Amino acid sequence: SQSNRELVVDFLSYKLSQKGYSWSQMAAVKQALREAGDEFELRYRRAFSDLTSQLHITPGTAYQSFEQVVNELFRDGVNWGRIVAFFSFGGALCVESVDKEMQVLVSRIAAWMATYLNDHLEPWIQENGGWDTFVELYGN
Amino acid sequence: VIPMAAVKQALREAGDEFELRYR
Ligand SMILES: [Ca+2]
Repeated sequence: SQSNRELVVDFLSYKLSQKGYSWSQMAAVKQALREAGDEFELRYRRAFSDLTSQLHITPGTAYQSFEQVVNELFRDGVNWGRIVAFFSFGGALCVESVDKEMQVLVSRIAAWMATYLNDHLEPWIQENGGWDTFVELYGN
Repeated sequence: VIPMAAVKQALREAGDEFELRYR
């Protein structure tokens, strides 16, 4: 099994983080990223709607939409706010996909994200003090 | 079509903005 455990850990990390306490280093990062997205998304909400309007997505053009916004996002380098946009963007893309009855893409997009994040942002992240840096300089 | 580029670039300019207003 062990999926009882995933549930228990998830319920506890959530209950803990409400009180300011963080279950693992991973629980910390997940929380910092979630909070940063909600904050980015609310602050630059107009900037997001403009984005949705300009890109109809079909299962054949969804990747094109992805690579275009991503390559532009990291054109002349990397920072944390740009990394938040990256996450915020993919979350929005995933939501438009389910909205427009195209739920199949959701896992594709996640994979595109994972590979990009893994193969393209990780070296910058590892060289700028890892994920703990951004938890400690942006989180809270 | 100008607003294609523009909406992309504005995501990037926001990230840079977020990058400094949250430190
Ligand atoms: Ca390409």
